[PDB]
Amino acid sequence: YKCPYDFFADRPGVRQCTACPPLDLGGGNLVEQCTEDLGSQRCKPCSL
Amino acid sequence: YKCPYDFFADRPGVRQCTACPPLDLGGGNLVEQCTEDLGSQRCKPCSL
Repeated sequence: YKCPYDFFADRPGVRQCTACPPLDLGGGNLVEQCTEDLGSQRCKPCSL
Repeated sequence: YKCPYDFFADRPGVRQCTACPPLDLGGGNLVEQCTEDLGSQRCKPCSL
């Protein structure tokens, strides 16, 4: 199955997509990360 | 004077600072841009 919208996977043979992790751009700042397309393997900061 | 907190200027001799422009990613979506310090000559996306 394609990974869901906010989930991603990198290793080819995998058993579960992992939720996108909040990117930390410094000290104590966490920006939520969300993928653009449905079946994706990388997380963008989902404010942009 | 230093440029205000969300304004910027790059040319040396300027009579007024210019507001940071929004960043265009596509159709009908604009990411507003802020400035990191007080007197600065470049704007970055205000989310990150």
